Amino acid sequence: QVQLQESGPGLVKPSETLSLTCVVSGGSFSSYYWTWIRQSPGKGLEWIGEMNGNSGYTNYNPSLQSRVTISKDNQFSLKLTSLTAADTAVYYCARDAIVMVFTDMRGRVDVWGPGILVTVSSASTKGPSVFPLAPSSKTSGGTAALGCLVKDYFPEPVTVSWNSGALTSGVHTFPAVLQSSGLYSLSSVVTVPSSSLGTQTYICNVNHKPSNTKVDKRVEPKSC
Amino acid sequence: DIQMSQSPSSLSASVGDTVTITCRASQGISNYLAWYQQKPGKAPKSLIYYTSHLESGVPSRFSGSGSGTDFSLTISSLQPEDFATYYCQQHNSYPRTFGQGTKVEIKRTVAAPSVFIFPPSDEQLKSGTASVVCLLNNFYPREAKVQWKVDNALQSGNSQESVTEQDSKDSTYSLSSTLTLSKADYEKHKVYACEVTHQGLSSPVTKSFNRGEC
Amino acid sequence: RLSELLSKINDMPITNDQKKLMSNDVLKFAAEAEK
Repeated sequence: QVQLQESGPGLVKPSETLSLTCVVSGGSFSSYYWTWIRQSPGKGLEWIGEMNGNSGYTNYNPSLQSRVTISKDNQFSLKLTSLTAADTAVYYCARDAIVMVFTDMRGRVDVWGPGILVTVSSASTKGPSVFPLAPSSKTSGGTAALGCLVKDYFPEPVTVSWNSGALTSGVHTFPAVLQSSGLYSLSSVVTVPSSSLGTQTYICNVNHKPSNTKVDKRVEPKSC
Repeated sequence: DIQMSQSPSSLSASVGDTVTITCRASQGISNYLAWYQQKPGKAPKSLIYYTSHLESGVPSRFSGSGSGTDFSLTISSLQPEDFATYYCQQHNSYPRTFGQGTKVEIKRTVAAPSVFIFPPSDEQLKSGTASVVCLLNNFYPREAKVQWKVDNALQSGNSQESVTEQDSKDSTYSLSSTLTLSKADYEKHKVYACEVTHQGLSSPVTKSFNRGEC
Repeated sequence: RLSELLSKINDMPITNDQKKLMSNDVLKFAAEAEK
């Protein structure tokens, strides 16, 4: 089988150049057209362009034509220049159809890479402040909610577990939202029995790899 | 650019249901329409590529039809692994263009949310900003309304919602609403209220606290 | 000659539909020339 894998920095500054590289496994690079595709929440899936795997001949999306380059370095790369926030997306490399002759598979992709999150922003890499969402003091038999507010970090992603992976049931970790400051924020919450608050300890384990900060926050009932 | 329009955008189905997804193209495409499947956090998988041609490995319950400008992706007898987003893509012309996707979700009974409200921690207040969080836990359907009130003053444009994906066990959603407030504004007001309206609740449910009070 | 032209038609910025017509037209000459 053939596999693709993206590589490159997932944090780029607005005016500067996005560079990504896709290496092909299986050993049939010079026979196929190779593509880049990107997905945005606002604009959905976008075809960036294609490249003849043998010659290097390209066809670009008109919306990207004036600042996009796809080229051979079993490795090919995407260069996008003069970026703005709107270039924030998960970039995929993918395999189109064969170059040798038209086939009917022309223009669609069959194999995808796993994809790379490229963040276009002027914000510095910053670790999260983890704040407790304390369970309310207001009876055993009922269910209490508690959590952590993982606030003001950049870029995505952060991981959140509870009690070092031991607490899984009733855990909801929400998608991060981009605040107006350009920093991310998310809450991770867990639902547990009220009666366990006096007995069980609840620690959320926040990991933000880009800033290399790990944070264990004990969340307890405030008194009061 | 050939515009690609999928209908419907959302869709509720059960295991064993036959589901069909329409894809309309702004012009003719000589029947070069491809379909892809995508599940959260994963790269899309290729399903069909010339109206009708199944990609290798794709279960025969996935069938593609259509012609001219109207195309259909049909899934006969839906399986648990089929709950995902489906995209169509014209591959006749340059540039290649995609539909906005059709999300196939899991139908279940209505379930009222449990509501929780969380005051800003003292730790956060030290910094000079205040976040107030309202949790709507395990509900169905997705449609939910959250209203913040600060001393009976409705708050608008100063909150942010994110929603979880359907729970693997009970197929419910969860919602976290965060009201952002300067420390000064937060210290000036007593009553913080989150009113939740939802199909599972006969009348709206309000969870509130008084600043400084237990 | 044929393969060089078919592969070039393939990388052109035109529809699939047109790619096939031109492809069919090209190998129409090759077939008649060899028949």
